[PDB]
Amino acid sequence: GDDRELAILATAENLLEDRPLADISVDDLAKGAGISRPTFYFYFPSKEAVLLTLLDRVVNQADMALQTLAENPADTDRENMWRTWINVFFETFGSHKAVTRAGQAARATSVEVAELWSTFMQKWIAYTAAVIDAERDRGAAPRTLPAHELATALNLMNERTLFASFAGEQPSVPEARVLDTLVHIWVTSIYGEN
Amino acid sequence: GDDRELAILATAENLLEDRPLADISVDDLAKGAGISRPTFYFYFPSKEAVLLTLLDRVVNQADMALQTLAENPADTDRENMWRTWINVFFETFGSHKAVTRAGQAARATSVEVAELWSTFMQKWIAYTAAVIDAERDRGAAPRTLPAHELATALNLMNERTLFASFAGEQPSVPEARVLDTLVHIWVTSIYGEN
Repeated sequence: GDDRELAILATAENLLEDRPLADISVDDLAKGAGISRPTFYFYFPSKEAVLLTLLDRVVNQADMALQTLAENPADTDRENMWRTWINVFFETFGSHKAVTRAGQAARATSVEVAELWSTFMQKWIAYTAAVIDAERDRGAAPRTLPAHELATALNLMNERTLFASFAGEQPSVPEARVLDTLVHIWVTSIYGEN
Repeated sequence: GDDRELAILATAENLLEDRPLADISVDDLAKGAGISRPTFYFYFPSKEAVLLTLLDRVVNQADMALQTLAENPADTDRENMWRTWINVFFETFGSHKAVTRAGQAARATSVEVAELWSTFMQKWIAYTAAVIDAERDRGAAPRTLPAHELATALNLMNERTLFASFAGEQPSVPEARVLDTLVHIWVTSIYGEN
């Protein structure tokens, strides 16, 4: 069973590179996976449910990598620490642009997609705030904005900026400049006096 | 003619407070405006076209206010200058939350909405970069990131952060804290050494 599910998921990710989910049919997905339409419906209720699963897989991948990072002793310098951290988002989502793009669009129409994304964001925002607090506690960063509010805006910047870059949106930061850009804003706003 | 158009537009904005565009019908819009369905279709081809016009009106309102600001002699202090500037976006879009929310959703499905927003963003990003350049030229700010790339990320942060706040998204910065948050990030990233 898991093999057919995997093939449906691989097909959907391949087709999402070429067109939106609205222009991909259940027949398209079934054909690509080498199954019939009713066999498709045994594994997934809808093509939307397929996207939800793909998004869950990509988000889980980012989460697992961020968890490994958090578990290693911190950084080398503070700037490099944050670069390595933001890089996990850049590489994970940038390696699944089609799913990322589709998932972002789906948040507006799907409560499940919206909740999946919200849970992920809340977790890594809370982590970011805890890190900022610890930096302040050790005298490495000044006590400026409430850490959770600062953490929220910075992560939301990362979300919008990375996703615009991946998609080549007009306007966007070039993908090759996006890491340096975000890192600068993080380091200045976290460690800068104000 | 302009009166009936105005009434259609007022109705659409009122109904968008309560439900998405997908749950508002042409009959809903016609009834609210005191017109028939075919009279509606004389003024607008679709309910989507109604949203496009509403979004155009709100965006133009922000643009006109930003143009007035740009035309006045600059600031008092640098932080206050940026606060007053970002405030135009906060007040203009925050005074039309329903249309803002609907328009953001529509970017994914409408090339016209996507182009309207892109033109606006490109203009005020270019303006922001020009201001950063001038600050550097006068020795008020250090030459760090390329000004246009920095300007792009900061404006994209503002977009995502304001719109999440307006909508009470989880996660979001509280609406009452959003200005202070964005201003801090702008001032530190623009004027901070790095």
